[PDB]
Amino acid sequence: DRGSKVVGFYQGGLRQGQARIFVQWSRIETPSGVVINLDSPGTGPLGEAG
Amino acid sequence: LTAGGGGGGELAEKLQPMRLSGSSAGRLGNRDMLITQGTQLDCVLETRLVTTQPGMTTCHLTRDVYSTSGRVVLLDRGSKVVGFYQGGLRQGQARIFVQWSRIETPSGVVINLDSPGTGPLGEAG
Amino acid sequence: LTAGGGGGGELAEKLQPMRLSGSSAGRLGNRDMLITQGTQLDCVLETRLVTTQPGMTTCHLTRDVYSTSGRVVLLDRGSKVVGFYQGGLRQGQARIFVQWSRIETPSGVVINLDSPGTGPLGEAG
Amino acid sequence: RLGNRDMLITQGTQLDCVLETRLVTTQPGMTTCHLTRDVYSTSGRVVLL
Amino acid sequence: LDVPSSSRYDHRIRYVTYNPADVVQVDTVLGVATHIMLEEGEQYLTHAFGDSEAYAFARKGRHIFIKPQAELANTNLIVVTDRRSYKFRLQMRNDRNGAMYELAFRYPDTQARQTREANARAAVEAAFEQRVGAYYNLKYMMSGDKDIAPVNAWDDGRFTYFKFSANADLPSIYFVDAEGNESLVPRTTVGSSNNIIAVHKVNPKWMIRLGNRALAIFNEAYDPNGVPNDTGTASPAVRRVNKGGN
Amino acid sequence: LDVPSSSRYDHRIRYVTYNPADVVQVDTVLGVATHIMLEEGEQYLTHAFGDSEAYAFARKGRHIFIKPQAELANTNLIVVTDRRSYKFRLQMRNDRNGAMYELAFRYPDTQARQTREANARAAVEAAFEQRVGAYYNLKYMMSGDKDIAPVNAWDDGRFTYFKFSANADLPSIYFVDAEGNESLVPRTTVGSSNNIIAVHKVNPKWMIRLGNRALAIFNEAYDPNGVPNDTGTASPAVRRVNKGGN
Amino acid sequence: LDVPSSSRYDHRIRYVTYNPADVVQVDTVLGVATHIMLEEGEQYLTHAFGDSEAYAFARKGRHIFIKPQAELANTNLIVVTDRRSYKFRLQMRNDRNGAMYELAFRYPDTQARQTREANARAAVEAAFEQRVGAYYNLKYMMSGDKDIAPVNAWDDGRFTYFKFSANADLPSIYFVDAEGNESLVPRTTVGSSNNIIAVHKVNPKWMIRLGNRALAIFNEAYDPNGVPNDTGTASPAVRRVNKGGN
Amino acid sequence: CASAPKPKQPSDFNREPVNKTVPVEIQR
Repeated sequence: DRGSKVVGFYQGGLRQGQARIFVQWSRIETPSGVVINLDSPGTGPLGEAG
Repeated sequence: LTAGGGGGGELAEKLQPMRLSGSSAGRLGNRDMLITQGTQLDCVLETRLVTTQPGMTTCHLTRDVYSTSGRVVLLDRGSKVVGFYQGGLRQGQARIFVQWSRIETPSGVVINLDSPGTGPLGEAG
Repeated sequence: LTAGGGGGGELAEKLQPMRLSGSSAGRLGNRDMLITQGTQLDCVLETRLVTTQPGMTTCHLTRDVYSTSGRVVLLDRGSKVVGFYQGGLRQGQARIFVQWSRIETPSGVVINLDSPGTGPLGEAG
Repeated sequence: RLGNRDMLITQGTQLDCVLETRLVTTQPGMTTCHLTRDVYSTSGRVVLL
Repeated sequence: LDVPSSSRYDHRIRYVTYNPADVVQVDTVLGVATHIMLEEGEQYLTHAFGDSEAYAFARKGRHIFIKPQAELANTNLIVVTDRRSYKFRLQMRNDRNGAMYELAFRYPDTQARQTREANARAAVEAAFEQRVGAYYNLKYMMSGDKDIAPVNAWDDGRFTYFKFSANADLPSIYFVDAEGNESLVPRTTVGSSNNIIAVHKVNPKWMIRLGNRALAIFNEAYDPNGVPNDTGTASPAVRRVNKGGN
Repeated sequence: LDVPSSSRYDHRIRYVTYNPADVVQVDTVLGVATHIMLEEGEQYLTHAFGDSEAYAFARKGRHIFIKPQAELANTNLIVVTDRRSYKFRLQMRNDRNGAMYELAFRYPDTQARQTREANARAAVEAAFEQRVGAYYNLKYMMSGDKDIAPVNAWDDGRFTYFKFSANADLPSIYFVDAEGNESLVPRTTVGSSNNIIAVHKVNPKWMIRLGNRALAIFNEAYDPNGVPNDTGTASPAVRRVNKGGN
Repeated sequence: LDVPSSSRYDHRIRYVTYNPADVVQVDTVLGVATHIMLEEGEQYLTHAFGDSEAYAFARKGRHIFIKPQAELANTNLIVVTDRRSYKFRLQMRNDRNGAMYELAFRYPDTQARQTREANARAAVEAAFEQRVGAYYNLKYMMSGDKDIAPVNAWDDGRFTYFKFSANADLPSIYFVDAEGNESLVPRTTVGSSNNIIAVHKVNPKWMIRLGNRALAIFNEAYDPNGVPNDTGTASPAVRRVNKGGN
Repeated sequence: CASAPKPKQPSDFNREPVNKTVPVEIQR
């Protein structure tokens, strides 16, 4: 559903010449109680990685 | 008293598949006695913080924290959270990593939330 | 007398889950005979402190310390606390880590609190 | 709880003594001093030293 | 002496209502195995026979099988589980008529207790759903990027509700304090179509951000006092009680 | 010779009230196993039969199983435990009638101890809540960021109470000394809805901070002498007695 | 021949009063176990029978069981412990009547020893309290930061006492010598509410420090001569004697 | 040349009573 809360994390930090951090989204929670572990990559609005 | 062909080394290693296992959805048991990952607890820092030495922090919840269902107050306001930092900063860093370890409710409830402490908008450290 | 596919190496390693186990809330046993983590004990420093050589410190509680329920005085005022420091300072440091080791009540109660000593506002060291 | 406080001197008790030997730290050595005052127990009722 | 009652389909299946101060009259016969049916989740702890070798005993979890392995067996079986103790008077039948294949228990105490929690859960749900005596504040005004705007915003004195249309994306809502700093506030998504965002605070000003578009919400009837939370829940008709004891 | 009394559902279950200066008459007919039940938490140390070969013994935790293994087995049982020590007079009924399946003990000693401790706890609680002989100081002024202000502040001679409304975030409150330096003061959050912050000190000046807003509280009727704490607790009606002895 | 005395409930339970000068008359019938319970913390060392082959002995901590194992069991038991050695006259009964289940003791020697220690401690505490013939110097002035000042200062010729009010933080008090240097002096906190710091010295001048506030205390009637400590304690009524001998 | 900033100091001009009404926890 919409409003489903997604929780992720990042680590490592950037290196010189980098402008995007790798975020991994870990789990989502539905407003009605459904939890599924999706260990997906977080991207930008058009799918650019990080 | 008592009783008793193998070639194409570069290209064929670049074509090695990445097989990621699927997931199955589950369900949360009682959403009335449950605070889930990613809930934002708003507390007020009590100890002034100086990262010369590893130390322990303390803050108090400013607001009541409700369950996932938003129907029961699970952590009262004024609950005392105890944390710690260590390691100090490196050159170019402006935020210290604080981990909050335990929270004690004014009615006597203690739960070990070993969570990252963030800023007022969730920016890490 | 007596009887006797394996590929995607970088992206797949970056997509490994971080599975943090959940916590379950408990409850404090007797909150009238209990001082909990994060309580601030205000004492007055007796010994002058110079960090050339490792040494032992001493302070006395300025105020009564009540239980976590706020009903019983558990550490009296005037209780002697004994601690120690070691290791000296590094360049750029301006606070010394002091561990407090034991507190003696004016009536004979001794409890081993191996706690971090801080400044008047909770800053470490 | 400390057992007998009339027969006890505890940690953090300050013993005030007066140095006898002049101290020069070129060579490792031994020092000596004498108590200037009576040292009481934690109860403050018996002179232990 | 409590006699197990036969079923109406066949007289060979018997039922008994457990009674901690009574004994089950087991009328066994020659050469049949009797199944004693224990409760789910019972931790069998020990059994004892008054004449052990007269009967054969085997257990698999909560299932009990007995069979007479001798002549003229008139003994007792007592089996203690984690919660209770069972009593049996094993009298053999000489004529081998009217045996006992399954002995099953009925627990008035346990089903009566469960009846209490079913009623209590129903009462708790009814108390949440009645929401009696609520006052609603509607004096809310907005100014900013109106394309991410709600269709309705109100508060009941405890939570603040922003309602969005079906074709709208659900934005992110932020808590704005006196100096203008934004901070996170917890939200829950309610409504049949998940079109309402309920934030767990009443505040004089709110921030709604989505992408690069921002909208400010102003509570024009802010009540600093509010209504106290004496019960531990979101409803005045449900009490949060300390179970843990300890 | 305490002869126990049977249940009404079946004579085979019999109860006796414990007594440290009396024994219990146990009737051990042939072919039955008797269930002697100890109370929860009771730690069995050992036991001793009048004849080890006469009767059968089996213990699992706090459950005693006995059985006559020989004729004319008329002896005594003495089982000692952590708390108490029981005393039995085993005697077989040669007619195989009046069998006993369980011997349930009712303990007046533990009941008396529980009633005494419950009464003492109730007395201590009543003394704490009564709070008689209390004088209240209400002369408090404030100046600063009034948006984080208490709706009430007072003190009772020992603690200072700051009361906040239901829609107010609870701030952090500091202790101000004569030169103006703030320092931590221990805190307890009291009130039916956790709306009162009780600091454990009476002081002329206080600092209330929430974020980047600050409010100064002034006790205009500061009493340096205060009320002496001779009892060791927050109440004059409850003592704090040195249990540890040593 | 200390004959144990039965209880009002059952004759098998008998009580005896220990005596280092009398033997206990223990009556044993065949096939019963007698429980001879020792004292609390009583460390059993060894026992010794008349016949190890007439009586079965079993011990578990402070609990001792015996049993007649032969005809005409007429022997003696002597169980010795660190505190005391017991003594019994074991005479087997040829009728199996008038049995004994437990033997419970009462100890006049232990309570007599306890009353001597209690009397000695009480006498010492009385001597410490009496403090007759005491002269108190009250001429003390003060200059500096009066917010940390005591409400009363005095000395009795041995210690100096500073009394602080209830709402006051207890400061740190320092010894000031003739040149103005400060040094640590041992202190003990006395008074019912811990409101008095007693320092173990009489000095013309003292310095009181709390944070960054200082107060000088001046003894305006300083007695260089004092009252000599001929006893080794704080009171002339209690004498510190050398126990270590050597 | 750099010292850590102090927290905000409250202004002293708007000094007013905290207790507009007696609390009910005093039972008044």
